[PDB]
Amino acid sequence: KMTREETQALIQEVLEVYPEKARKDRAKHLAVNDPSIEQSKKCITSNRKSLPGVMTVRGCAYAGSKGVVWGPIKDMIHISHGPVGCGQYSRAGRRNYYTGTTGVNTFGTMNFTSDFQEKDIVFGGDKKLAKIIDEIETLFPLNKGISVQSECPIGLIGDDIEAVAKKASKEIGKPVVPVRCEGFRGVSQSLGHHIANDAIRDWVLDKRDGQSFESTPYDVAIIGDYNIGGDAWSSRILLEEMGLRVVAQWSGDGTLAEMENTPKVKLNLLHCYRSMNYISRHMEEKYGIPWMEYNFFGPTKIAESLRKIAAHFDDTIQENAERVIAKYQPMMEAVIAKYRPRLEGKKVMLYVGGLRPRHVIGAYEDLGMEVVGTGYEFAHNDDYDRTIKELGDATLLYDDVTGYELEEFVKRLKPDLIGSGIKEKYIFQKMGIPFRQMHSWDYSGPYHGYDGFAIFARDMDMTLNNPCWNKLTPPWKK
Amino acid sequence: KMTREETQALIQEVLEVYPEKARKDRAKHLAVNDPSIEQSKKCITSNRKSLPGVMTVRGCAYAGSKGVVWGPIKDMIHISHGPVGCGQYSRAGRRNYYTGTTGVNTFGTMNFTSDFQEKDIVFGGDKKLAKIIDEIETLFPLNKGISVQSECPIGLIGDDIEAVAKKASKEIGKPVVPVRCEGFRGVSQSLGHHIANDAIRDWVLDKRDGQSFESTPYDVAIIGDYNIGGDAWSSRILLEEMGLRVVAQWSGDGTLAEMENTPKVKLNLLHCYRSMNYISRHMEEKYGIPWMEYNFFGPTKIAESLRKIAAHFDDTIQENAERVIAKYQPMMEAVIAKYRPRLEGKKVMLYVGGLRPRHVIGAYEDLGMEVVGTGYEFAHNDDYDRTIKELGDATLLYDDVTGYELEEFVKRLKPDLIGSGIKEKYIFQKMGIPFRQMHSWDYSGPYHGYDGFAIFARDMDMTLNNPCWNKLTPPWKK
Amino acid sequence: SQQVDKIKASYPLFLDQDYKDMLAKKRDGFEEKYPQDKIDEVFQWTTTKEYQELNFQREALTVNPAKACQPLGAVLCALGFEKTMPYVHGSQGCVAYFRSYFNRHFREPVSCVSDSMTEDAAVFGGQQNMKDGLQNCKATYKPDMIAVSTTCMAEVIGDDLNAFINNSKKEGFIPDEFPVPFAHTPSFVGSHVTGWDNMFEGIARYFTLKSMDDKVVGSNKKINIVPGFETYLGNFRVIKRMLSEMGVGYSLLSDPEEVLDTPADGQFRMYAGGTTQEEMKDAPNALNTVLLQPWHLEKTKKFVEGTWKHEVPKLNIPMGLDWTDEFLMKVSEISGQPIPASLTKERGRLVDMMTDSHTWLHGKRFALWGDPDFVMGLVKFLLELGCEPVHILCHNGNKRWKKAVDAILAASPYGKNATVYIGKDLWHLRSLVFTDKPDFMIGNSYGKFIQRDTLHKGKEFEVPLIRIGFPIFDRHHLHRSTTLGYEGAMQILTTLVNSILERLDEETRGMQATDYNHDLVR
Amino acid sequence: SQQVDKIKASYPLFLDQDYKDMLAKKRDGFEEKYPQDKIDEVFQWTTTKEYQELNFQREALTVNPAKACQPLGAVLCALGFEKTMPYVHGSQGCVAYFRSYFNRHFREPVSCVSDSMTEDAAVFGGQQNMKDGLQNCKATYKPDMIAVSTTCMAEVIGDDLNAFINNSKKEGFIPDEFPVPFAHTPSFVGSHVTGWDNMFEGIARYFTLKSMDDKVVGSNKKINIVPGFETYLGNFRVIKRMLSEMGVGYSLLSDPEEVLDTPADGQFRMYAGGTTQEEMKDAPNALNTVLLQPWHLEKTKKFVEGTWKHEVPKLNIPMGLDWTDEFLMKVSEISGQPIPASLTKERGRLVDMMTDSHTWLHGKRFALWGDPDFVMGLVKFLLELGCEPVHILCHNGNKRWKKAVDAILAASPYGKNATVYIGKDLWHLRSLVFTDKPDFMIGNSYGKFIQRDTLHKGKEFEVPLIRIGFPIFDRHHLHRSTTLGYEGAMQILTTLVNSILERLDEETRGMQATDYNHDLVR
Ligand code: ICS
Ligand code: ICS
Ligand SMILES: [Mg+2]
Ligand SMILES: [Mg+2]
Repeated sequence: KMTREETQALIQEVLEVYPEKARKDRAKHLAVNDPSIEQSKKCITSNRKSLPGVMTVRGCAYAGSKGVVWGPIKDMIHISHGPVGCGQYSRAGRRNYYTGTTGVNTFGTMNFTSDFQEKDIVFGGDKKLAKIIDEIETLFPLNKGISVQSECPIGLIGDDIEAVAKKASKEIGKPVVPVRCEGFRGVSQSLGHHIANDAIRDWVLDKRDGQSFESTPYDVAIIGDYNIGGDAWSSRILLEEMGLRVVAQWSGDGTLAEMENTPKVKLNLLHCYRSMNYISRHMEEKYGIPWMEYNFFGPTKIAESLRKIAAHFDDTIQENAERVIAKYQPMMEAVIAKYRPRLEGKKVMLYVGGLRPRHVIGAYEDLGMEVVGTGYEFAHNDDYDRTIKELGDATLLYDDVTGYELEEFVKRLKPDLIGSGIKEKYIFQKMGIPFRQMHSWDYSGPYHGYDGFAIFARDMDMTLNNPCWNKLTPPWKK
Repeated sequence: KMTREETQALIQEVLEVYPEKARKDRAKHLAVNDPSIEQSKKCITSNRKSLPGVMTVRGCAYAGSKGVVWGPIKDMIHISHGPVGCGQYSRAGRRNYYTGTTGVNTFGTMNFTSDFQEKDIVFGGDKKLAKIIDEIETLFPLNKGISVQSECPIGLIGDDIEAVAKKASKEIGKPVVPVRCEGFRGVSQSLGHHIANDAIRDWVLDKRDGQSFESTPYDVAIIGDYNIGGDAWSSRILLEEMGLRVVAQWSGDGTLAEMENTPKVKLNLLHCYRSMNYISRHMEEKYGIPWMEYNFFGPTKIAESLRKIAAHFDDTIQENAERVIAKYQPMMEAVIAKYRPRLEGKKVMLYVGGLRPRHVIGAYEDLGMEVVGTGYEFAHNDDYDRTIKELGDATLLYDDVTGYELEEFVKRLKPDLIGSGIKEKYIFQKMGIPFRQMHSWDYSGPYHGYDGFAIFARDMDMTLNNPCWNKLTPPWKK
Repeated sequence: SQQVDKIKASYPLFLDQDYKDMLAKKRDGFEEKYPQDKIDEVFQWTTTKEYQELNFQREALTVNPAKACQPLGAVLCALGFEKTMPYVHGSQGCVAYFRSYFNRHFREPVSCVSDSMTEDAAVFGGQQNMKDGLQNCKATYKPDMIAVSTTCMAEVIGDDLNAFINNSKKEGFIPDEFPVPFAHTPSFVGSHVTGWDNMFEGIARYFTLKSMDDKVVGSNKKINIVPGFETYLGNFRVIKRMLSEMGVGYSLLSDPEEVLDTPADGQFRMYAGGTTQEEMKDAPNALNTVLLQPWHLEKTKKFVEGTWKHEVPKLNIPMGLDWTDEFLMKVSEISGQPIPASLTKERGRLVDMMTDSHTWLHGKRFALWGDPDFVMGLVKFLLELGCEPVHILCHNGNKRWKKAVDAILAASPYGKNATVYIGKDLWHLRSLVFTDKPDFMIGNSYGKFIQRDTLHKGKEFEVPLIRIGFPIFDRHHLHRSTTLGYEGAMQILTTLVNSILERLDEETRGMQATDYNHDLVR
Repeated sequence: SQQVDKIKASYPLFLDQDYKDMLAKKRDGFEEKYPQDKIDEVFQWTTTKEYQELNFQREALTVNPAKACQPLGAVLCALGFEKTMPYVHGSQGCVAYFRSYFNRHFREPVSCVSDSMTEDAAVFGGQQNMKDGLQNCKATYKPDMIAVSTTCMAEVIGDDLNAFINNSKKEGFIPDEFPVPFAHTPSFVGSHVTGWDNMFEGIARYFTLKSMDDKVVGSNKKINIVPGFETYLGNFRVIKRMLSEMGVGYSLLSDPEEVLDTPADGQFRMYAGGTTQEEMKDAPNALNTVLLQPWHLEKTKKFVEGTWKHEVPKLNIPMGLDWTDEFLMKVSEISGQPIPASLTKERGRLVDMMTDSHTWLHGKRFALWGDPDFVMGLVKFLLELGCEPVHILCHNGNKRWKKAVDAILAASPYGKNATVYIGKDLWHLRSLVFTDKPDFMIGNSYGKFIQRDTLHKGKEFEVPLIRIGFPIFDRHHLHRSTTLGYEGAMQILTTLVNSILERLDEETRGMQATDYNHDLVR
């Protein structure tokens, strides 16, 4: 319904709002897809600093380290190290599901913090940190280890958390992992991923290098699934139905032991490329473990992913993949017959973090829906490269979109549905546009796997076709 | 504190409101206690028709039959026979507690009704009633029997429920009891008690006359305790601690079997004289079972009652009574020490049905409180006779009090607490006068027995000394 | 026994071991109770489709009804008139019950008199009762009006109220000009709502029938509002508030909101507020009359159309979004007052709430009961929210009403699994929530026993009750709520979604078993 | 696997056998999980007096705090001003969280910008960020005011806001007369409430400090109202309503109730209502300033007393009966307006409710937490109701506040078993509700996890949560409630009594075991 030329005119009009410096910058982060482009020319600029004052959706390196990578590890204690804010706002906001007895052997929904006061700013927090670890050993004796998640002030005051950690780990006989994920570092959640992957590399991953382990030919790890609403469990089950043995999940429902055994696996299965390519690459370098990217959103991609994973093994696993796909076909066809007729032809705009802006397109297309706009908060060029093939022609693209831009694009494109985060949800609802949270799954899910797809389809239909959307206009204003 | 002369002047002032006919009548139902009075002359008129239009607190014969005597029998099904009102208003409004599986082997909180329509008025309801009994047998097969509780229309249309019942009982092999408790009969709940006691006499009580039963010298029945908030259970336990064997409870938590075995007991213990003296006297006539009146409100009366009951048996039971009294004295002393200092010297006015207006005075006196006014909805002269010795000198007395009278008396006497029913509760609260329901126990109790008395004392203190009473006057209107 | 520093009431006192033992002996020794296994087996059977079949074949027995009798409604109607005493000609047992029933719902005094007809009057009739009663009532309680209704005794016997009242006047028991409107309110016809209709039409007739000559429609430039049987204070208040915000001149005909909510300030007020007699006398001069609960105001409607000549608009009860919109638009049309910005914003705030809460509401299955207009408004709003009302019960409903509701259901996809039942009771409903289990019940306190029954089959079968309707006896101050207008829709929405979330928290509170979904954020 | 006509989400999907088996293998094969027995034993130990001892000996660790950081409060304060954009100088991670936290509580958009200071600025400071940020914010979102606060980064490095803003103006990034009030809001001092105080005093200074010459106390005949950090829409509304009813001229200084409740009518409104700049400029001309939450408005108070010369009345938060009475009587005195009939009746209706419900409330034991003013108002009202507040926790409380609460407790018999805790967290509170168990907790959604912990010990130990405070994330639309005035007291009373009755129904729902006390009427 819009030509490339119109989309490009939309971009130019939206940029009129900005001062020159801002405009010049933003012009690099907005694009229209064209697969008839030199695949060596970048389509878009990415992973740059946000402009001041423009209302980015982006978070900080602490979010990507503590909130994303570390926080889900269920049997360790993650200390939010600094003043009280960061840990409180991030307390149980991400549905990285786990099984445990919280406060006793798991700690995921708790907020441990050093709650810095002024004296800690002035005199430093290292002594406080040392005592904290003692207090944790007294009060939470079943913890398998501790992470230290640095907030802005730690770096700025010159605390030496590495020294505290080394001494404390020797004393207590457990990993104490210092993480320099202070929020002034990098531009976004992205650098926190990287810092966190390296903290794992440097302080956890090699602990069992000498040791024997009971291995099998079919041992894999799920890398970069944070089990949002049970996403990883509904993934795991398919991999085990196929005959594989999942030694570890990183880091949804994950444990220290699972991480530590991951160097013994035969294949790393990377779902979220953005967040955990770093450790995947390290593990191929040091241990010779291959890694492959896969996608468990929707039946098309699941089938592709199962067959691809199976072909890395042997004929039996390949046979098994065919059995698993066939078993779930009746279900998938039932889900499509029920919901695809209610969603056929509907247009969607997405805006998410680092993966799902491309990864969920196949699932929408399995319901006859078209993504007419997508973007990322903090993706890199390698993510945009991977997005091109997944996208329709002449699709609008936006990197680190501003509040203003996203609103204007929605007003012009007039999508039937928007998929984004909590800070966006209530804006677009007021505009009368159906909205589904594509981080939190709007307190639903899972969306990964065959079981996930049924819930995804129900939810898109529930919201898109809901009666509430016909009622926004008072009848005496028509 | 008011002189007899002042109280008598209060009565005269209040009566000024009425037309002459009403005045002349009401003047006979208001008195001041004088225990140095006549042996044979009544102090007050009672059990007469209510005046039209004056807002009596009284109910009807259906209330006294279905609501009071029959309703509590847990394993029979009681049909409210007539239009839908009576059964609905009386559904689970009285806390006559029982143990059972309701809908299966017990039926007490359910409303069974013939829900008369106009067709049933015109053509009569006998055919409807016959079908109902069938439908009951189908749907509630564990019922031990059926009662038929007549509402106003049954008598007035000439239905023959006695014929329906006798034929149905033959067929189903269980008692079907027709009760002519239509509300136009008598003047109050009182005649319903009588009709109900006779229906028991005539249709239930003699069924096991021929039969053997395993009896002992210490077998008693509790007659006239309806187990309000467990009142009967906290009574029963003391009787068993004393060495007696309670074969039946009439009719709190009571069953058909218990009633039917009552002719085999050695002693009928009558708590509520008003409601069940009738069947007590029948049982002494026909079976030679003696009956005695007792009182389980407050430690003074309980001790008196236990000793009196024990002296009907043998030295062993009497020794036992002394053991039971001694065992509970430390409790009673603790209750009095805690609560008597908070209630000492406080004045109470009561208005209840047929028993509690005299029976609870002892318990109030055990807490240092004085009843300065009392009265009954539907007592007879024999109840007023029993009240004289229980009352203080120059105490105001009121039979079938009108709304107007009770309000004026309260305004003048200025009691610290009022004990009456749900229709009175919210009137006096608005006047700033602490009020405790003395029918429903204000959803508390039990009040009978030693355990009952501790709850009674807590409740009087809770309400009389509550902070809410200091707050009725806005500070800018003082 | 008791610890005096921690006194136990019936619960949990009777769970003490000594009491348990004593009551186990009572049952075994003396009750001849069926064995537990057999009780279990029969219970099980009451939960089945087979039992449900037998249950729905009942033609004569009613169990656990969901209606009351006419004079209950007559009293409530009468309470809505200034310095009016409700007076029920007939037996006194009735008035004791009516008062108690309302006392327990409103936690307030409820003033009503009987004329205490006895056996003596059962043949000769209650003429003398009426004479002495009217005179006694007037002198004792000093009302300015006595509104007369009847118990079933008086209806059966056939007392002529009109004659008895006129004779009371002729012989000097009460003044000729003292207002004594009346209605026959037979308990064996219709229900409580019918009683309200009959009483209301009686009072309307009393002040307007003989004085029509000088009346001109529209001359006073107001709209009459008849609320019907209404037991939420908020409903009276929200209607007044909305009309005042629009600047619409109105008369609320029967308005008990003051007398059912007097302050506790040291004084008892038998009478407070209420519709004036002047308002009823002048009502034919209104532009028109709006009936808020038309399905129980049919007689009123015929009177208002036939004698007042008002063209009563065809409006549903103003519950939910559409029907509130239509009420306001019609009031706008009749009055000439535009719908103001305040009401427009209030509407959009409701719609905001709907968008915010839709995901939890979508597809939820409800059993529900109540009076016809209430039930259909709740049905309508549930459809607006994307909920499925599976079991819809109106004990006092009729065929014409059921057809109207069936058409509402047929116009929505959310209606596909719904059935409307009339003439069925809560024992019928009990079977439905076993055999075709919904998520929740919406109804009055009587539902608590269905919830208990369902839990006994097992936790996975329990159907929680959400208390909306009348009576509500086991919670405090819910009578202050609202169910009409945008305000009522917001409160209903909130109650529904939070009941859902509360139950989800309960089901996910099991440490290490279900608490994976015990989310902080919903 | 899934039945397509009955699709299961995480709950109860993962309770399916196949998933249970898979997760049992995950745990046993791969997690090296402690044995269940040991988990049980350690759990048990966390419920003990011994564990509580160790717990209260913490000097360095905080677990499950019950406070947030200053700039969160600065943002809320800023949102209460017309066409005002909250601007937080420092790191952008902060603003992402502030927005989300409010989005989740209010289910509304929450507009706030950062200037996105990065490592570049960590040595040199954020001057250029401020210049470009102000310019970008002004052009992109067209606020009439930008209200600047700080993240901890900017505080640590020591950016001079005053100079940076003045330099932004001097060099043409924003116009000279464009309003940019500011405040240092260090997260490592005090809490969110401190941030609100700091921001408010900043804005007050911006519009009044340099223009005091022409001001005369009382000249505009109004009362200023400063609400403080407030997250109930009803609270802003009830204050306005009561003052309007009294005919009192007033200015609510920081009023976000419009922008936190825009209608869903097809248009997104970034800004709505709010206190005007004119109101702030004129505020020194008021008769006086009333502070609704004085325990977090100390800096504001020093400014208002020292520069405006207002004799700020010594008033507690107007929660409960006495303190609402005192607020109204003080406003009456200052304004000369009598307290009207309507408020007098409203008060009496509250008192009525107290008389009606007192028996259920009497002696009930409560643990509770929140901000200082809220907590002490709740304590006060509980004492008015005859309840016992046994565990009183205020993480961000101080010694002066604790002493004031201890005196409130000492003036009532219901205070005898109460202890006030300051600087303690919800892991502390968890121990208290195990060792000295109350009947209920009153607090925010974080309490849900304590309720789960107590249920795991056993049903008889479970302490139910009653959600009053901030944040509330697991229920919908409670942000619309009221906790101030007679209206707020009525809603709190209703919530308390019905929580009690709800829990009693749960405990008495067991067929033939506990349902003897499952009464219809309460
Ligand atoms: S980790 Fe990443 S923003 Fe890959 S920071 Fe973010 S639980 Fe997003 S698009 Mo929230 S790179 Fe995961 C993500 Fe994607 S928290 Fe979740 S939804 S697939
Ligand atoms: S039966 Fe009577 S009115 Fe004796 S009808 Fe009434 S449960 Fe009263 S003073 Mo309600 S003669 Fe029982 C009574 Fe007393 S219902 Fe209860 S409290 S001791
Ligand atoms: Mg009341
Ligand atoms: Mg919203």
